[PDB]
Amino acid sequence: MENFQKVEKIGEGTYGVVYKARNKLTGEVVALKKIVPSTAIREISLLKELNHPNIVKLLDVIHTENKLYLVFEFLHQDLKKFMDASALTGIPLPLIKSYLFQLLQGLAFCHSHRVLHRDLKPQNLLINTEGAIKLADFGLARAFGVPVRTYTHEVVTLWYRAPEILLGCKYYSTAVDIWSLGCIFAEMVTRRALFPGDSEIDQLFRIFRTLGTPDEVVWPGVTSMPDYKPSFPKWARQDFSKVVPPLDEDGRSLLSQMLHYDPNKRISAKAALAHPFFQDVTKPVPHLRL
Ligand SMILES: Cc1nc(C)c(-c2ccnc(Nc3ccc(C(F)(F)F)cc3)n2)s1
Repeated sequence: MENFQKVEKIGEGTYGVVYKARNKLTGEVVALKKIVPSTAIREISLLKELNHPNIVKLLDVIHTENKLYLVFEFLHQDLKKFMDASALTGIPLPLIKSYLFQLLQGLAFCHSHRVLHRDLKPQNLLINTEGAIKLADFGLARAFGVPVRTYTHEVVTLWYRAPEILLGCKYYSTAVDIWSLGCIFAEMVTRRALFPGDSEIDQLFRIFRTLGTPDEVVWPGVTSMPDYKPSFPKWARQDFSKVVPPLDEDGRSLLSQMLHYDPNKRISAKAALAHPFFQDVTKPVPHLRL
């Protein structure tokens, strides 16, 4: 670990704090994540081989005196920040479509290898000036865990949590990542969080008010779910046209499929790549201020 020279507190994730570091030898710039059971070690170590242009490369893993340091390739900005920096004008559709396409690409890769992110969010998507967007902290949720809180003396964000997780499902699948990406997608379009809940019940109810209270009709087995309460208010489904304006019909169609209540009905990353919405997909360059 004495091989790096901390440069600045780049972040403060749920696993631990993140610093920008300079490998004293190669001089390469990396993102140093200081965070353990051997199980985790095998887990976060298998990730070292999961490489993809849209996945933030996990350079190395340093476990010294029960201190877990994760070294990732460095990117100068996350989407949350770019999104805030594009607040007045918003991100150009072409760029939105390119980012989702690449993210769907990263997801398809991870999912084909049976790896889930489990906690996608704007702060976990990093961009470079090349017009590239990558998934950060991938597979780090299973490798460890994810409580309502943490040591960072901070609050978790459930804004992007799929309903099956909120309803008590313990064996959720890759479909939770698609739900999360759907929320981010809607957020890139509206420049406003889709379901900014402040508690699990508020989170679930904001979803309910927009997509309608799920029942056995649209979600077979939903009432069997652990945290399902026959007493949930019965909300009507609000037309999607009112959810993500002014996204066009192709996008609203893709989004609605990424937000299906039934995980099994929810569109897969691989299948989303063949959606008409990306028929005219390109790769524009963003304008970043570093
Ligand atoms: C949480 C994170 N986990 C990883 C692996 C992260 C990472 C890896 C490489 N680069 C970056 N860059 C970055 C750049 C700017 C910001 C901020 F805070 F200004 F928005 C936040 C993050 N972050 S952030």
